[PDB]
Amino acid sequence: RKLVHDKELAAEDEQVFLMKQQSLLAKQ
Amino acid sequence: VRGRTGNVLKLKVNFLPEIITLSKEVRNLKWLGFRVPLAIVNKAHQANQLYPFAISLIESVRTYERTCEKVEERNTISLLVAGLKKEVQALIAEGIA
Amino acid sequence: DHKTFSEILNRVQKAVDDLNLHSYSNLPIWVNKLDMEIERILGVRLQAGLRAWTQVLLKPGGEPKIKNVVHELRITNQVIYLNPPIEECRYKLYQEMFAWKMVVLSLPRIQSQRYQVGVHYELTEEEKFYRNALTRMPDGPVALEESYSAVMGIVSEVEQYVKVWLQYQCLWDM
Repeated sequence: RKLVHDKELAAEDEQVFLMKQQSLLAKQ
Repeated sequence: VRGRTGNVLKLKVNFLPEIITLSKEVRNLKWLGFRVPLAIVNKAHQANQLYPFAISLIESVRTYERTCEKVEERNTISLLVAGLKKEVQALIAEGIA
Repeated sequence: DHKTFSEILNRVQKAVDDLNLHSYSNLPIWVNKLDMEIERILGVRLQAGLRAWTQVLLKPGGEPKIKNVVHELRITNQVIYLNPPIEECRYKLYQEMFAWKMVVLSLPRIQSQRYQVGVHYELTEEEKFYRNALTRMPDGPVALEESYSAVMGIVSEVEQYVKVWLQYQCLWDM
């Protein structure tokens, strides 16, 4: 019956989004 | 920011009220008949073309700020809107690219 | 009260169904968190109810009631034995305690699986009812221990009084 394991729906943090954005801005 | 040394990313188009001031000045000079830096006039024409897009970008920044504030409020439900947060993050990454 | 718990649970279930229609993200995780919170709340309520029932044997607390007891006499062939059996009185008290406990612990289980589908009905303890809460009592096993101890004490006292009264079978048997 494969209980749960519904991929654990989540997203990157706002601070994490800002950090990836800062890395992109360095890459910009 | 005040209380947060991390770079508070106010990402947006390279715009300010100075562009609107330039557009108004160009309109006034055209109405009143004056000479001016016509290269600056062409730059003002380009800015007037891009102004609706800049307004949309500012509105998107305001909406993203509102979403961040909503998440900060309902941290008790912050996982529940994780799908919308991920979609917004992906769109923002595409825009930043 | 059982009706009040059912109404609150039904309101929560309608809200959960609406949220599932809302197309939010991490619906299973949110359902798990809501179920855990409901478990904690039901556990506080169950500990309070067990304590209240024990006191009644001796507002969110609750207050159940009690029935009567099987006490009588007979000389049918000259055997003065109380009717129904003392085991009958113990069974009646235990049944009443079980019913009072099940009034709270038998409330409907969390309908977070309504959004789920693909398998059969999984009406185990926590599937059908809130089965696991009786073990999830926040006070610990001490409340159920107090209830069982109170049942044992009432039974022992009843047996002592019955024996003291019924020591006189020899009077009619001599």
